[PDB]
Amino acid sequence: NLYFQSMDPTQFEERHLKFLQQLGKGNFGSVEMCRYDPLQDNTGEVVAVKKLQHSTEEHLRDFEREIEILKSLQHDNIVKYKGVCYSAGRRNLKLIMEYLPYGSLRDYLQKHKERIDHIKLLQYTSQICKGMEYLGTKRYIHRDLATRNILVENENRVKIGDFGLTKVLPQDKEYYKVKEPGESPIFWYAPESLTESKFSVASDVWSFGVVLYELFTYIEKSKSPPAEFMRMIGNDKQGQMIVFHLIELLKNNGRLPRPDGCPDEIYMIMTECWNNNVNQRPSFRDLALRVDQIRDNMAG
Ligand SMILES: C1=C/COCc2cc(ccc2OCCN2CCCC2)Nc2nccc(n2)-c2cccc(c2)COC/1
Repeated sequence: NLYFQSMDPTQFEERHLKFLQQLGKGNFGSVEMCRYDPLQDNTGEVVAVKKLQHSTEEHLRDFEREIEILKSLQHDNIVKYKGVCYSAGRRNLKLIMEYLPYGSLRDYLQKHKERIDHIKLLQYTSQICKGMEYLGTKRYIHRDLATRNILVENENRVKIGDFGLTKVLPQDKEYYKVKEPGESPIFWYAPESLTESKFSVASDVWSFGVVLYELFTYIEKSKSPPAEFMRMIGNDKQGQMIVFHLIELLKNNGRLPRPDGCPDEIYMIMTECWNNNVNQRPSFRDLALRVDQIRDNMAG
């Protein structure tokens, strides 16, 4: 009550945060490119700024928790927290991050196939696994691992980018049971997430298997996880019927296909991630090591 939580409201002052570009709007809210130019000389660092789309009390509270999560993370493969801007005369909240120029990995794979080969895909895979190892040391569950939430700094570096659904494990449990679900990315969910709302490191590993599938489909039209699962369940189905059939499909070993051109050994990693037995899924540490050994065993 007495001494309010530490925060630096002078680090990013709204009057010096200059708009450069709207980058995207979505479930995550809205993200812009800005320049922070305190010496009003048309210079300063370029930053990414996350804002809410609908500024309800619940969303602001969720946003505060998301900011605290990101601030607590420092890793080469996690987007870098810089600070907060308390704009509207310190009656609003905006998240300030480093700016990563190539956007989401989902878009990058579609827009920049000219500079992507299997070596790069394996490098991105490795980096995502290492980011996720680090999250696990904090007992954070990402819950939304998907190429749309991974950001691209350059041809050699990706970072896990959005933490809007991330949960902190209870002290005594290895899973978080989400008891207020919003919009759910069901085609990335593990079966126990679909059927019991249970999220864990192992359910992030399931989602990572889907990420790995995404990478090797090169975000080809008709090959996205939603498109493939809908083709398998029946494109005609609507509403809850989709979820019912997805669960039944996954519970009896229905899986996304091997992407065209995907090596069998990479598909084997996917299918090991997609184990209905939670305890039998590999760890992110297992996965980083295996992928880097595959990379390292190539000639050169
Ligand atoms: C990305 C979603 C769409 O790409 C936006 C996008 C994003 C970036 C660069 C280009 C770009 O779209 C360049 C192409 N845009 C498409 C429409 C106009 C520009 N860079 C960036 N850098 C740091 C943090 C975030 N985004 C960030 C942090 C939290 C949440 C998000 C981003 C939103 O989810 C991840």
